[PDB]
Amino acid sequence: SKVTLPPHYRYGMSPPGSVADKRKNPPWIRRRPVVVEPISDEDWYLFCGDTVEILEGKDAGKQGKVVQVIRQRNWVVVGGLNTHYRYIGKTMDYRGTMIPSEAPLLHRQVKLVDPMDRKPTEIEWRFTEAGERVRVSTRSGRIIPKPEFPRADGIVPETWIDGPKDTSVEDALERTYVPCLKTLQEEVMEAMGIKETRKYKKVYWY
Amino acid sequence: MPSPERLDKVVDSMDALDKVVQEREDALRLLQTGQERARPGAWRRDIFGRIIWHKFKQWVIPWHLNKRYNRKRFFALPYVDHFLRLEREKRARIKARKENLERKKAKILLKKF
Amino acid sequence: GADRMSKWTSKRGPRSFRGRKGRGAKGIGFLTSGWRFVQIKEMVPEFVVPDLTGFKLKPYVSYLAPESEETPLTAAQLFSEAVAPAIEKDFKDGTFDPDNLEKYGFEPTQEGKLFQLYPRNFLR
Amino acid sequence: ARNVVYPLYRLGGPQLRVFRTNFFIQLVRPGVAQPEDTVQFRIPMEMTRVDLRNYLEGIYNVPVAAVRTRVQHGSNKRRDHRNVRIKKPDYKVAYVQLAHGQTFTFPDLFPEKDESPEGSAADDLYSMLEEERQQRQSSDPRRGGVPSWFGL
Amino acid sequence: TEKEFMQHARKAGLVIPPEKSDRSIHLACTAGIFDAYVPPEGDARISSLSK
Amino acid sequence: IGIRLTLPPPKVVDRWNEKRAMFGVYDNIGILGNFEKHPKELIRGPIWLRGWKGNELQRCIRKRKMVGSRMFADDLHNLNKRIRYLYKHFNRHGKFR
Amino acid sequence: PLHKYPVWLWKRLQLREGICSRLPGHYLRSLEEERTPTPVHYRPHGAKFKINPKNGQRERVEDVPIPIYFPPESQRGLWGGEGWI
RNA sequence: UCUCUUACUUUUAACCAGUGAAAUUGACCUGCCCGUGAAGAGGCGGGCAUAACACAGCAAGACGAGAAGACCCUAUGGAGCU
RNA sequence: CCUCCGCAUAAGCCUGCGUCAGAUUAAAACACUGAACUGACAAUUAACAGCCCAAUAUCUACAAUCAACCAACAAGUCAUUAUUACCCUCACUGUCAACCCAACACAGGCAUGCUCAUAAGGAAAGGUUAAAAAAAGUAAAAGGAACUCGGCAAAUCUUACCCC
RNA sequence: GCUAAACCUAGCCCCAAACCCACUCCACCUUACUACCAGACAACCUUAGCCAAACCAUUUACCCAAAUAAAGUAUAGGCGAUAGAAAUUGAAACCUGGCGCAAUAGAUAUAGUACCGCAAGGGAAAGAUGAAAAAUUAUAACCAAGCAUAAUAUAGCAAGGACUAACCCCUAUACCUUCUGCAUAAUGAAUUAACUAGAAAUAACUUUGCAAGGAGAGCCAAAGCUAAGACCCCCGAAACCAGACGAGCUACCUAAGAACAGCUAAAAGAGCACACCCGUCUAUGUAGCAAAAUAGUGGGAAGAUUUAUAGGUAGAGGCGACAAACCUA
Ligand SMILES: [Mg+2]
Ligand SMILES: [Mg+2]
Ligand SMILES: [Mg+2]
Ligand SMILES: [Mg+2]
Ligand SMILES: [Mg+2]
Ligand SMILES: [Mg+2]
Ligand SMILES: [Mg+2]
Ligand SMILES: [Mg+2]
Ligand SMILES: [Mg+2]
Ligand SMILES: [Mg+2]
Ligand SMILES: [Mg+2]
Ligand SMILES: [Mg+2]
Ligand SMILES: [Mg+2]
Ligand SMILES: [Mg+2]
Ligand SMILES: [Mg+2]
Ligand SMILES: [Mg+2]
Ligand SMILES: [Mg+2]
Ligand SMILES: [Mg+2]
Ligand SMILES: [Mg+2]
Ligand SMILES: [Mg+2]
Ligand SMILES: [Mg+2]
Ligand SMILES: [Mg+2]
Ligand SMILES: [Mg+2]
Ligand SMILES: [Mg+2]
Ligand SMILES: [Mg+2]
Ligand SMILES: [Mg+2]
Ligand SMILES: [Mg+2]
Ligand SMILES: [Mg+2]
Ligand SMILES: [Mg+2]
Ligand SMILES: [Mg+2]
Ligand SMILES: [Mg+2]
Repeated sequence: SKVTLPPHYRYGMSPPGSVADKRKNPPWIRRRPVVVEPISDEDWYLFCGDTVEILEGKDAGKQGKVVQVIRQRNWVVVGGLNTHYRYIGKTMDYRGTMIPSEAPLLHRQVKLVDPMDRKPTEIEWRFTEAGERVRVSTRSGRIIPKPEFPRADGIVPETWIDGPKDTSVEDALERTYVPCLKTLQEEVMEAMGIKETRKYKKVYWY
Repeated sequence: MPSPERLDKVVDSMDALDKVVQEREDALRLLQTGQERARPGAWRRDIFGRIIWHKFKQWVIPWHLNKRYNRKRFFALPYVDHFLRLEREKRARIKARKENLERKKAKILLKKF
Repeated sequence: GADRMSKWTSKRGPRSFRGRKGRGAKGIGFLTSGWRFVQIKEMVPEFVVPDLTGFKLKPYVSYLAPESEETPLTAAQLFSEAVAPAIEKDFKDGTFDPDNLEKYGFEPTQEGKLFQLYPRNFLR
Repeated sequence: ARNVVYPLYRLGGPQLRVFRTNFFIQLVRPGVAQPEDTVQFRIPMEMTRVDLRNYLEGIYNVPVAAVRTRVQHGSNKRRDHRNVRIKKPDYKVAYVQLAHGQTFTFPDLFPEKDESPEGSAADDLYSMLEEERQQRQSSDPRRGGVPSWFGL
Repeated sequence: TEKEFMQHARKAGLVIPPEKSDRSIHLACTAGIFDAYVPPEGDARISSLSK
Repeated sequence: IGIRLTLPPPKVVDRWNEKRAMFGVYDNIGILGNFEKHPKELIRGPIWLRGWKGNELQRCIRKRKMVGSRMFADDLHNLNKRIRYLYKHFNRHGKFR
Repeated sequence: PLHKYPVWLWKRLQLREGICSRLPGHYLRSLEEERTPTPVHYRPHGAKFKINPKNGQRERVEDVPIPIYFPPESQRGLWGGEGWI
């Protein structure tokens, strides 16, 4: 869950704690770092879910949808577009099920596309005076909304039913706090009826 | 394990509760005595010349007739000034190497792009 | 050579070194003349548990609960929510005295009570 | 509680009361045969016998009769790849005995899975895998090496 | 005089992407066929125009 | 074997740099800027050798004099030993005496 | 690399840094006084220039002191301005 | 012990199967007699000998291998002692 | 078939032949699978032994050796009272192993109690042949030191003299 | 064709500028990582020496106030090796760099970690694919010593002249160093890859520039002055001094302990003889089981004995039933 990675550790289209990730780069390994474009956390525009357009590769010009961003190498993987082929089920006597897998593209090789006329377009982070922060097209001047993508919790809010050990909403927000100058200790000691009558004597701290 | 995220959820929920209770005690202590650090202590300089935050230890008799506390030495005794200077220079060398490597890495990035 | 790097635990020395070390448990008494241990009941910690019978609050929260901004409690906020209406009200009636602050919850010195705050009498 | 400085007991002082305790224990299945009332736990190092008695008699209302604890030595023999030793941690196991003639047997938590929901994100791929494996394994020793794809 | 070999590897792919992720594999086909076209038994016998 | 199998990447150098194009500008400043500055005041280097050629013994002596009050301890001891060794070398050993 | 300040100025820098800065200023002057003692264990020169034998040319003359060592018994009682040589 | 050695057993030893060192090594396709030679030759001169190659022994030679002779001499080199 | 070993305590080390899986590889001086191993899992539970004592004064000449005669010199290994204070009780630590010090799975070193040959504990021979040389043994015709610096070694038991 | 070979990039070096850091909770001077009790002891001290004087005995730059000049001048000095000022002059505020290294290089460093020693302390080695390894594909092959594909053919510093043919035929005393002289049977070297050894002055020569003047203050000058080029190695001792670390082996001592079967016991620093301590002689072993053992044979074994634990005496010394013996092989 909370594991520190080596200082020059490659990021490799698997999650960092996975099994084949521990297969690929074990803690023994030391290889050349991939020098990458440093990009601020305010200028990065494309998120995980919006439609994009590939500019160069084996299939330039086609549009598609990104499925993951790997920010440690400025990577995106568009859905089923920049693909190659690999066999999944493999044994010593049989291997088939040839399934296409995507290949990661840099952010320079990928342009965002506006839903009005559906062309690749350059973007500006034109901050709105009405409070919020949203992307704005340059050439046509249309607002590009951040798309709704299912969150990383693995859960959806609307069809969520409370279990036995899930507290209700109305009891999660009931304000019982009456602010007073007591500690928690003496408060629950007088709530529980516990009575202590003998004194704490002088003690020498040094 | 069936669902391992449940243990993480209970752990950081209890840490949120401990943080709330400690915040209430700390605000009440600032209003009543105006001191942070409910374990009282004092900046002292130990035998190796370092400056530390010594925490007090809640004894029964006062300090001047404590036999164990009077063997612990809180002073510098000037043969350690040379070793203090050497440690200072070692820290300066490490910081200089880090800053120069940052210079070089930024030059590599402006080289490639 | 002996093993320098592995830490010095209670299992390592001679027969006198074993027993004098311990593993970190806070003692609850004292040894008297005939090697007897006398437990003192006021030193062994008494767990103060409540009755959880009609309690309606679970170890998890429902995801339907809304979010809000975090605000850590500050001593000015505790002053404003605790003492400021009382001092404000009895100052409007002109009966407020700066001399006696003890009637609003202020304590001049912690030496009297049981749960004294700055030397931290209480355990946890 | 652990990692918390205890208030020193001057004689005739108040009762040391811990309110939000800090100890977390693990009921654990034994590795050897034990009698019917012995219930083996796994407790932190800073816990005593009397603390385990009051812990089980305050929170779970378990009537406890006798408690015996011991320290287990975690192994320190595994080397890393740079030959520095990796330390399995020490821990403290404790065996409580129930009081009033009660018995205890450790349950079986894992047997037995009976589940067959709809599968899309994992079992549709398993259905693809299994149907490809059921179809394509029709090799013939009488063809002798020829590919069985051409209708000719 | 204290050195060993390297390269513990395995030669069979497996099902890591459901072990946890939020990207599923984008297929472009299916496994088999929906319902098999059973041809007529005399298709070479009726290999002319019609009957 | 010592030789490399593949020839190295092409080393491309910009001859019309910023630094290469203005190299030697404000050199020759004293002659035709009526001698307000020396061309040795254009040198940017260590504070002891700015306009001074010197030996190896002379460079070490000048560095100890001009800077050795504020050097690090190990560097100062290494400079002391270097001056001791170079005195012993230049004034006792060699040919041509 | 090099230190910014020389090694012999770190004492005055420590005087200007922390609680030593909050000492009263006349104490700081009396501490940073650094004046010379009267001669005890040597005879000082009379003049500033002393014509010498073997060439009748005047030379500058200074008088340098003796590095005399004072044990702690000199701190316990009033000695002169004298100690061990 | 010897005149004067002999027989048997075990270890060792030879072959088979497994694992598997160390000193040494300028390169060698590495013979004998006489003579010569930095004065004691497998490599030089005159004669003689001469298909290639395994395995077990012996120690006449390789001025044999380990230790920049420990004996002799020198150093305007050391040290102990009187 | 051997046992001159073994079981414990102390000292030392710190999980170092318990289970499952890998044994495709890796150390087994070879292999099975396990002392020259990888990962995971589980154990050593105190009554045994450590960890102790409220003060101020005061007291303490007649050894031990079955302690009983006798007999000694090196003259010895063990003790309380008066007054005040004192009424709570079983907390903590060690407990595993085929193990320590010698670079090693080393014919070396290692304190005490117990049975002085065992109720414990183990295997000198990988298989074949019966060469030379070498080592350890057994036996030998007649002679018995004739060998050698010297009766060295071995075998039997062995007298007398001298120097220091 | 196996072992193999190849990689760039982690980082580092020298400068400039700038004065730099340190409690999340608990534990950490007693046996540090230990929650908890009555003698309170406490720091202030000229460095020495190797080395040069071709020995060595006074002597021998190292000292912490910016440069240049006066100047290597006055001075000091077995007046000798060498040491060496001062009066005085003046010292243009700001710029983020490399005719530096690239895994035997550069910090020792992936690290003061592994490993060695009781302790102070010593102290390493190494990694290389690709845009994608959620592409394990078929390539990419070619190159040191060493081997295999593929053992040998009479004769001889291994080769040369050749020749129709590899050999056969004629000629030929390996290299470096030290030497009057080496094939010498005088030293060094198994081989391959990488690393590993000429640093500078006064005075002279040449080439420019100026010229009785030269030089960007100071210094020289009866053709001189200024600038440049060109030129003086590496490894190796026994030793000396200063400060720390060592009595867990061993020499002795102190504290409180433990062991010594059986027989004859004359009474006993008595006799035979176990356990135990030591090691007279022989044999094996000599990179051995062992950096001092094994087997036999031996001396002591109720004492000046042996031994378990802790402490003490440390190098200009400790200790010593004097072996100039021992003080971590
Ligand atoms: Mg001859
Ligand atoms: Mg020869
Ligand atoms: Mg020889
Ligand atoms: Mg010699
Ligand atoms: Mg001479
Ligand atoms: Mg001499
Ligand atoms: Mg000498
Ligand atoms: Mg001496
Ligand atoms: Mg046991
Ligand atoms: Mg048996
Ligand atoms: Mg055999
Ligand atoms: Mg006979
Ligand atoms: Mg004879
Ligand atoms: Mg004879
Ligand atoms: Mg004999
Ligand atoms: Mg000399
Ligand atoms: Mg000389
Ligand atoms: Mg390196
Ligand atoms: Mg080759
Ligand atoms: Mg010939
Ligand atoms: Mg010749
Ligand atoms: Mg020579
Ligand atoms: Mg000669
Ligand atoms: Mg030779
Ligand atoms: Mg010679
Ligand atoms: Mg040789
Ligand atoms: Mg001793
Ligand atoms: Mg006797
Ligand atoms: Mg005897
Ligand atoms: Mg003696
Ligand atoms: Mg003598």
